[PDB]
Amino acid sequence: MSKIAALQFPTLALSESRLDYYLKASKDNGVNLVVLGEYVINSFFTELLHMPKNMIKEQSEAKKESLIKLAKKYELEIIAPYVSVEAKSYKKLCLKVTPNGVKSYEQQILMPYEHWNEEKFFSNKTPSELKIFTFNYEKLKCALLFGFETHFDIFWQQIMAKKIDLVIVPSACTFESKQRWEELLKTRAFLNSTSILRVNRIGKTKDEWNFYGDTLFINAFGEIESKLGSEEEMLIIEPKKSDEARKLWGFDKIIKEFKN
Amino acid sequence: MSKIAALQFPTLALSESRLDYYLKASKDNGVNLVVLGEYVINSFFTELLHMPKNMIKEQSEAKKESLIKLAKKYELEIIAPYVSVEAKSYKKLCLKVTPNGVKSYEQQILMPYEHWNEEKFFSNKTPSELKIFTFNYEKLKCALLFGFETHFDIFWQQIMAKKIDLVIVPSACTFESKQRWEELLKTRAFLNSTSILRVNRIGKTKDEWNFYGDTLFINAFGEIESKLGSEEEMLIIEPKKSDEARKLWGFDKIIKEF
Repeated sequence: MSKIAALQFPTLALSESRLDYYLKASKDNGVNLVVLGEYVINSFFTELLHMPKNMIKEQSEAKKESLIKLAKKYELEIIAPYVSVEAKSYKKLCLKVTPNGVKSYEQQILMPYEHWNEEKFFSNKTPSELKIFTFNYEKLKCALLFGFETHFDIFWQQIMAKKIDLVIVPSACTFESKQRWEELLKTRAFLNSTSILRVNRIGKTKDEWNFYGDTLFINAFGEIESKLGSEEEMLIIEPKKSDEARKLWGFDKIIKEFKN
Repeated sequence: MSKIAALQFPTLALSESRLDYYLKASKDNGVNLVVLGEYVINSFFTELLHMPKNMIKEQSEAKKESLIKLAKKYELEIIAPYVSVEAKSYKKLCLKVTPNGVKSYEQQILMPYEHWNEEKFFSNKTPSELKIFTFNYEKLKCALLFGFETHFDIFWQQIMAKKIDLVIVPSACTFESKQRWEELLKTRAFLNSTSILRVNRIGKTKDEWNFYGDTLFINAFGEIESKLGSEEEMLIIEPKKSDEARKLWGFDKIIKEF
């Protein structure tokens, strides 16, 4: 049975001891894939602004080293948003650390808002065409989407066309958006008949921005199966194939016949 | 200012002064566009299956005449889902009755589910490509969508591209979907930076299907501004232009680059 673990974390300690325990707990429970929230390996975006470039590089390189070692140690995959420091430029990626190597997903759409300007801070390549990041985990068809990227219908049309079973959404969400995020993710899952795993971070920032966590699992019917609180927690999910729920409303069968 | 009225009604009877009275109250308040829900002019869909064509034709033609006369009397526009009885078939349209004539919108995507098989009952034209029905109401850019059609991303992409200010959704929604409909419409208004007016019907059917009404107005930020109850009511809204909300989140500017 294919199980996935989501870790609700604040910014990770430099000592791997606490992360080591959760990976062992996942493996003991039969989990072979672990997901981390945004800005869990690194400090939060606004805290990165008041940090020296070398300190961010040291933070990323040290914890990437722990993830690569721990993936080999427990023979599992780890999904983790990572801030890549090349020279003086920064890239926002999502790492897929595995025992045999590291694959990365470069975020295609970043937040441009002045108070949270990821577009100006990061130097991510903007592709000519948007393409969803997809991978197969055992018998499941999965896709990787960042929290901000879930706001665009163009990504979801690809998820429906590729008949994705589970969409993994690492994010960093603030408590004053709790209801809107629930309504958005439940609607995306119901409309496109796919399960959504949304892993959030916890913690308060220098501007007293509250990260409530609320890591949740939504099934292909648009219903919430699992939920987490505001504390440090681990969520294990048994995701199912979306074939059965797809049949119920048949949105794909209707949409496939048109030529738009 | 540009105001719109939504009337929450059950299936209206043959001799009814309710449309006459509500239109006068709307016009007095400065409303020049009134919206009706699905199956308000007609009997509910499951009731229509056990009705003779002449009986349904009698129902539709009488209300079409009343709307044409009432539109000229009060010099305003009426939006109403209408069951058109043709020579060999029935068609599900949305009428936009005006003082100067009658325009109609033929539903492009119909429900095919066994218990509510509108696709089987109606003979609506199936277009090769979906196109949103758009009209200009005073200074607002408006779109007309049926309740079921709001489930499809293709429509909203067109609504976003045309920088629509208000999307009008006449619908027939039942109480076991109240939460899902709110989550869906609030998400659509937020994501596409458009105000949404969803007008529902009220009443219980022969199968004990409860129509809760709950006609609501959602702004371009994805917030519920106005709402109605389960009884017959009128909702007057003053829609604002979505330029401010579009600039705030900039979903259009980001997608337009691709």
